Amino acid sequence: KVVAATTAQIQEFTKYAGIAATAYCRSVVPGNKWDCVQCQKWVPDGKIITTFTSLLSDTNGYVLRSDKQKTIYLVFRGTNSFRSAITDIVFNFSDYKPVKGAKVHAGFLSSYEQVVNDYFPVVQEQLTAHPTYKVIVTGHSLGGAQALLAGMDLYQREPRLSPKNLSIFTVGGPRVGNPTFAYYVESTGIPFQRTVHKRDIVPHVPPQSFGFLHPGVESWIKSGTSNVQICTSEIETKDCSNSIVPFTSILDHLSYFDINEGSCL
Repeated sequence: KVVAATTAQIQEFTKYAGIAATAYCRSVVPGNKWDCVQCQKWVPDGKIITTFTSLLSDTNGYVLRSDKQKTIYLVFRGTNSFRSAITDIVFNFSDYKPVKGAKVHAGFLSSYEQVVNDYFPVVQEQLTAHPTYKVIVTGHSLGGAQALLAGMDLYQREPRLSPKNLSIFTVGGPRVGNPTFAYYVESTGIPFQRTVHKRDIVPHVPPQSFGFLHPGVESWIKSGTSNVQICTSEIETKDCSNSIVPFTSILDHLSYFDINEGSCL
C-alpha cells in the first residue's frame, strides 16, 4: 500500500512537473510561444493552440497539441504570489451541481467558470481534428485545482473522453472538495496522480478539519529527486505527506524534482 516509485514513474511524474512549469513563463502565456527551456525539453514539437488569461483571478492556461506524442495538453496556473494565495484564502464551499451531495471550494470553482468557455471549445475542436490523441490536463499550485475540475468537467460534458484518453496530473495541488466529491472522482476512473514534494504546505490547505479531502494517488518526493514513495490508495492516507504536518513549508512548493515552479527559471 506504500510502495517506492519505479524510476519509470519518476520520469513520468517529472515530465509533467516540467510542463506545469511552462505555464509560468509569460512568453508561453500570454506570449503565445513554445520556446522556453522546459517547453522545448519536454514537448519539442508543440503547437500552442490557444492561451487564455483571467485578469480578474489571474488564472492562466493554454491548450497545446503535439503530433509527435499524440497528446493535447491542457495546462493551468493561478497566481504565482503564493504566500498571499495561502494567507488570503476562504475555506468555504459551493455546491458541485453535477453530483448530488458534492461541494467544491467556492473560489476555485468561480475561477473555473471564468475560463471554461476559453478552453473547452478549443479542446473539443482538437479531438475532432485529432480523434486518436489523448488529453493530459496538468498544473502546479492553484493550477492543480483547475486541472482536477477541468478533467472532471471534460468527463462529464464530452462523450469522447473517458479513462482511455483522459489523464490528470498535478504537482503542489490544494484540496478542492468535500468527501462526496472525492468519492465521485475516484469513481470516474480517470487516472489522477497528485505529486507533493516533501513538506510543501499547499496540498495540506484547505484542511480536513474544514471538511476537505483529496482523491487520486499520492506520490511524495521524500528526499530530493528520486526518493518518491507512493501511497497507492485513491483517497488520502496519513502514510504519505500528511505525516510531516505541522512541519510544513511554502519553500518546498517552489521546486519539484528540481524544476522551478513559479518563476520560469
